[PDB]
Amino acid sequence: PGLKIDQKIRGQMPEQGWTEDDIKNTVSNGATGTSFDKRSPKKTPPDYLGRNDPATVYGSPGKYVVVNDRTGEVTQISDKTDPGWVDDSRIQWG
Repeated sequence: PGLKIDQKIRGQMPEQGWTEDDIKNTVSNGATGTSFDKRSPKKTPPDYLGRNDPATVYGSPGKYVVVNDRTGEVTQISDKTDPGWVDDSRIQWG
């Protein structure tokens, strides 16, 4: 409900195999890990000030969603169509 999807992420969803319902269903499956949202200013829309927050990971390796604990913003959706996808280094699987 407090989930925020910016325009940058909205643009990547259809190309990386995600739908808004897909993101909600994945989050509903429960937290599977943790990490940090260290996005650069250029990647934090209508704000552009960058992020420095802890985050929760949903899904599984290569098929995940990262949500900023403070903002509720989605920091990253992995590319489900890329089998060689490397997980972001900040992700800690539980």
